[PDB]
Amino acid sequence: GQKTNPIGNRLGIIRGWDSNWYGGNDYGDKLAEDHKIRKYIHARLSKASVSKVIIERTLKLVTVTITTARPGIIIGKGGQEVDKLKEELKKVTDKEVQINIFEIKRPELDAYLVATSIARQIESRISYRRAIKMAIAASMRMNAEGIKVLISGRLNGAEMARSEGFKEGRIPLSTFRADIDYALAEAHTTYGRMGIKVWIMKGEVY
Amino acid sequence: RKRAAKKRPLLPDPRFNDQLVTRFVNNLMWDGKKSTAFKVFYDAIDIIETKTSLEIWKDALTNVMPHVEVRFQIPMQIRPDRKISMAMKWLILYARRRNEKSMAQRLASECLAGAAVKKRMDTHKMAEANKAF
Amino acid sequence: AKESMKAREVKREKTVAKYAEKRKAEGLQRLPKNASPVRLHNRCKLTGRPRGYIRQFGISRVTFREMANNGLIPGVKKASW
RNA sequence: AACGCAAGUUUGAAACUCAAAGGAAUUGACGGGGGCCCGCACAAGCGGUGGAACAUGUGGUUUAAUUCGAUGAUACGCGAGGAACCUUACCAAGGCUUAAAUGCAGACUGCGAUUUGGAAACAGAUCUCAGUUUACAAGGUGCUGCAUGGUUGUCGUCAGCUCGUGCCGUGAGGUGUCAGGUUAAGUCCUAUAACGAGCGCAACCCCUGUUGUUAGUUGCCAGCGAGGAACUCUAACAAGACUGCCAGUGCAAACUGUGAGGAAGGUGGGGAUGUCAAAUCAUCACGGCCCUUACGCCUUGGGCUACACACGUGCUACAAUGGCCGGUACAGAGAGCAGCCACUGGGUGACCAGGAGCGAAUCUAUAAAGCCGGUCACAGUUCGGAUCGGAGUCUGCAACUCGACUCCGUGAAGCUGGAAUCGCUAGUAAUCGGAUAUCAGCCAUGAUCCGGUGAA
Repeated sequence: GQKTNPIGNRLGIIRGWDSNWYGGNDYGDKLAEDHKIRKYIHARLSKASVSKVIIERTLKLVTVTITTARPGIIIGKGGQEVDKLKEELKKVTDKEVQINIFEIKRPELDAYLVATSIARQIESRISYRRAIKMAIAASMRMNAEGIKVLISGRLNGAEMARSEGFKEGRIPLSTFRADIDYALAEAHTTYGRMGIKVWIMKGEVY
Repeated sequence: RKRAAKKRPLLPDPRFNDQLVTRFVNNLMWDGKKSTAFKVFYDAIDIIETKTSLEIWKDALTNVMPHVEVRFQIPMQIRPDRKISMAMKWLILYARRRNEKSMAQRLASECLAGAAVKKRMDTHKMAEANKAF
Repeated sequence: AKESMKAREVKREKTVAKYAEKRKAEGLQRLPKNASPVRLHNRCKLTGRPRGYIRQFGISRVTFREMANNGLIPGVKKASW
């Protein structure tokens, strides 16, 4: 670990923030609730492969805008499929709560859906060798010239740890104007825990 | 491989409007205090008014200017300018051994032209010995 | 950071909820010795970790760093001057 | 056995033991081999450490316990950026077993004040989201970072590390990446079985260094007058530095000087960082093993401060370019209802009572060094600050183990420190002061910053 987070040193630059709420010195419980809501959503609906939870905590309101990989099963028929989820998370955080479900544009380019799909294939234990190239090809079909998938130790049920590069294209991490999104999702297998890191380089922003 | 030097340009003083007095008080400074160093130098040069002006001080500063230094212990000329920094350093270093009362009092070594010429004499005696190099 | 030790803090916080008018009214104090504001040590409130705490965000340095890196606190950036 | 005076020459086995010895060449590593370069690396200069007293850290020795980890560079004022209880994970003793918290499973309904046993935890009574059985989990700062994920230090802000195609070599491999110039650089030109590409460098980012526009609230006070839109200022957008201008060298990059300019030749400083089975199973998660009348859990008291010795990191003093009583100025940033305090009264003092303003360019929080004047006129001193006795203030249930401050006593070691070693090239070192973080108080001399004076 000698590399800074690619989206870490980009906040005052092209990369923005996930949450959106300004509270003077009052982070506290407003941060604890934001930490519990994301994990509750990700545990309640994981088969939809959620991408992000834009949490807008304005006055007397909390918007929970969800970006998924499959909004069909989330909206459901008539809205009662959202009714139970909403009453659940609202009685968890008993305040005025609104939800907005967003549709996806090429779900193979999210830097987190790729990671969770590779992790699910790993924990399903098919080959460990087809998933990385599957993701690479399904991502390089379209644009986003750069994709880099790095995997951690405890591979193939071995004894010692080892890491694999498995990258191709161009990913200029040393350039702040590069639009590199990344998210670390790891698979909990029986031989331990295997870590996955996905970098996606779409293009320079202005 | 230092590749450069800048010599750190200076600025003269109000009294005596001389550029050597500034270097002297700069070598006299301690803990970054120039006003008290100027005060001590002025008291010293006014105490020296017993016997002329700072002319006698600047001529006594000449008797402490070596012409060759040893540095197989080979002798060599120092520089046309480092002479008046070795002279000032030697004067200020050996004026702090005088067991007088104040600094302006023990700085009365410009009239000793007295632990200042001894250094130049020893340097010359040690350089004339290793003359075969 | 054990469950019992972090629940002890919640128990002490719930204990210092009453007696707010009793401790406000050097003697005449027969208390359970837990109803005092000198025993409320601040945890990280997610993991419950002492030895490092920020009153603003209410979390430890490691969680603060990880969230500020992976974009979970609005406003934080990379300081440079 | 033959030859020779001898030293010795010629011929010449076996028992036993190993799965290897050996030649050529390749990549790396190394050399007290060579060549070309870089870095406060050395040479020069300044300030230190090692000498003295104090504060924390660690080793070592005792203790019922002195909680755990790192113990070269990359540990030792570190995790820990607040040990009286709490933190606390350790020790001694009182109280618990499906649990001191959390989900569940099947019943029985609509928090407070009083009283006893107590060191508390907990038991026994009045009274008016809570209380009680059964089988379930649960839990561990328990053991291995040599099973791990993640997250770091180091080489190292050094310039290196590879790939695609094509050619050479039987092959490992070689070329591109070599040779000559260029500088911070694998940053670029010249030719060359090489042609291109990726990571890295640079650029893209933050602050500071000038000017212009946009706007004057709670910046600010120049012209009239008794209220102003010019400046400082704040924060948005722009210009400005491109060796671009002028001189010489060169096919070329590119250096050596001058002129203009606020600036120079990456203006300066930061975020960026392409093997050591290295640190953490004590931020967190986790594969395997172990305990569950428990190595699990609630309490009181104690320990983490123990002390014959050592090494590391710091502060202060060893003095009169100094101390003291006095007058007189000049800031910045940051903080403030988990509070900052104007003003008045009591007290030498810490502080106490009354009481405005302020949730913040509005209100509060009073700098030192420096300047002027008098003293001391050289030594254990009018330097020094450890140690000890008595009397008070603040926090907190609690100040003995173990808080801070004030106050009246007192003046111990220390008069420039041994080989050996450390940091620094410009607003730098050195020195002085202020603020923030953990916050009931505090060990704060630690850590992170800012401002003043300012070198060789």
